[PDB]
Amino acid sequence: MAIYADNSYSIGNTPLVRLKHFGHNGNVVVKIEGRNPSYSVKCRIGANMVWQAEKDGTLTKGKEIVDATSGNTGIALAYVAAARGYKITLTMPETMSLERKRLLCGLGVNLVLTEGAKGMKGAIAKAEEIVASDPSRYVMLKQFENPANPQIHRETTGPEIWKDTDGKVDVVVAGVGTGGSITGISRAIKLDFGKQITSVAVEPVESPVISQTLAGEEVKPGPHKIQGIGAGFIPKNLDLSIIDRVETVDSDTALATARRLMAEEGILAGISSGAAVAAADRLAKLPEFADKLIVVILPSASERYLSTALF
Amino acid sequence: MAIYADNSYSIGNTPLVRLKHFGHNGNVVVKIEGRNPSYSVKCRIGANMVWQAEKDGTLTKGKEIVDATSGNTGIALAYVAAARGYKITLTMPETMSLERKRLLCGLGVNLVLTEGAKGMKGAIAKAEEIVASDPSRYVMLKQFENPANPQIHRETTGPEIWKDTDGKVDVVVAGVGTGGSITGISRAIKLDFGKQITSVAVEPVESPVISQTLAGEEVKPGPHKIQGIGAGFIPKNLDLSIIDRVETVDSDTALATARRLMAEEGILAGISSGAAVAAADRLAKLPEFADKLIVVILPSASERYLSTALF
Amino acid sequence: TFEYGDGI
Amino acid sequence: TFEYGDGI
Repeated sequence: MAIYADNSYSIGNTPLVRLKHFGHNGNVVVKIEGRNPSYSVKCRIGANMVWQAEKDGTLTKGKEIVDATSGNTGIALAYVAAARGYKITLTMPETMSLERKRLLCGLGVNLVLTEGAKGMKGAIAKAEEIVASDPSRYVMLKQFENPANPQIHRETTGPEIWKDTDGKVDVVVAGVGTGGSITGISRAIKLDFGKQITSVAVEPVESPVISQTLAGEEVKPGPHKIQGIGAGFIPKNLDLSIIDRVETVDSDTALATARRLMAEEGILAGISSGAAVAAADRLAKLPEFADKLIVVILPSASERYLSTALF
Repeated sequence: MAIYADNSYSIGNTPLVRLKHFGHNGNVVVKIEGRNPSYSVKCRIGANMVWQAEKDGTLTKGKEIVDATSGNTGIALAYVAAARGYKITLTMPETMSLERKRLLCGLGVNLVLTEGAKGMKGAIAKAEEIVASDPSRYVMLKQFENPANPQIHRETTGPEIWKDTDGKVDVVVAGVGTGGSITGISRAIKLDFGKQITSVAVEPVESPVISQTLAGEEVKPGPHKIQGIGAGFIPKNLDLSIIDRVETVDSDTALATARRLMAEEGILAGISSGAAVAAADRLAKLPEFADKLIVVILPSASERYLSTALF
Repeated sequence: TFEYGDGI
Repeated sequence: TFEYGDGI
């Protein structure tokens, strides 16, 4: 009955755990997306972007996946490519955390390292350059704009939250990288299940481009340490229309918070999980949110961050 | 509805994935115990050993957990101790993989490192020494003999296998460390669900003490690299009576197999997972097992093995 | 640090 | 390597 034909189908069904040392009388609950193949929420879009591209005919046997990503999406696409028998090339600055170069190499990824001083843009340039060499051979999935990103969250992540809270969820707090998570979850709960919850996007105070944009202020991205969020631009897969509130969190507090999750709750989450919880804790301690059930996405697990600043 | 009061309750419900490049016509399916809090099957016994000790009255507020373990059980007990508010001391040789010292330190564990040349026995001596200093303050949970180890597998791991295969499981293949997994799973399926399956214990060819014991030969343990199995003795929590077959696997093949799982199946499993699959593949390719559904326990995830020999 | 899509 | 309960 419940046997997955390959690892890409085993995505999701991640659990909700109530926090004891955050929030007020258990109003803060976390969704542990570290409980996923490849250990992050991105396993969901890794799978669905491939599935959709197959259904569309844009991805077929023989064709190669090419994309730029220096985060969890590369690991997600790698495991999906391996599971379903696609060749994959990932471009990323030559400033990767070796372990990730090995993890990816171990997954069969053709690593193309670009110059670091170029950063992501360097890498995306090389990706598109490689796609240009034979557009018939290479397909780029484009996580920041590919609608299959938020769609998978609308079909799985959102419905899991609804079901596990028995529709009692009042607030969703999620860090924004591509925006896919908050977008899909919000669409699911507000539009499909019809409940007017509060959707809270989280971003680094160091690079608060969503806050600046919505305020009509000058957009000034900046460097930060909250891996997975703060892209420094507004991605196409962030639907600003469903965002009710934006909370900013600083890198040190995000880090301190992730450490508290481990030491105090026995929850092994990544830096961005600490950021999401710090924002949620702030809301949870406002009297306006006292009798509200707040669900916080924890995007990844902490062992992906041994030798960062977390440990 | 489905919100866990703390992380210890979120154990289990791990998925089954069919292998494509092992077995014969999909007869080999794997159970991914890496999809667990603390990323290993031991999260199940970490939780239940604590729960049982609470129910027994042997563990109470104020009392401290003290135990010796240089593997996943320490990480499991650590996250459970953190989740439920217990202090914990773990003893282990001064030959740990730093990251594990940090992971444990991050989890709030009081690390007591012993001399390496003593190995485990050194560490257990120190554990019991510390318990002796105030037996009223310290409780040792004893994974190799604590019946709460196999019991949790009888109540969860076994029933999950039964349910997800719709009772069609014919063979269970599991590496033996404490023996808890194979013991509980076997008891569940054979005694509670009444199906006469084939229970296969797996051990290193380098230290085949179960095979030697059952053959009435001289027991000669040895060193090996398959982390998590091959304790070099027969543990009390291995119920030999339910073991139908014993398969031996060498360290290099276990390693090569784990690498294939990653590269070919997109499954991120640990060294002992490669061992279990290598044994299962051998059985799956015997005509006697051709129309039999073989379920293999994959005890842990591979990122717990970056900088071992796996990568 | 992370800038312009880096680390995602 | 692992011996006598080591690594469990």
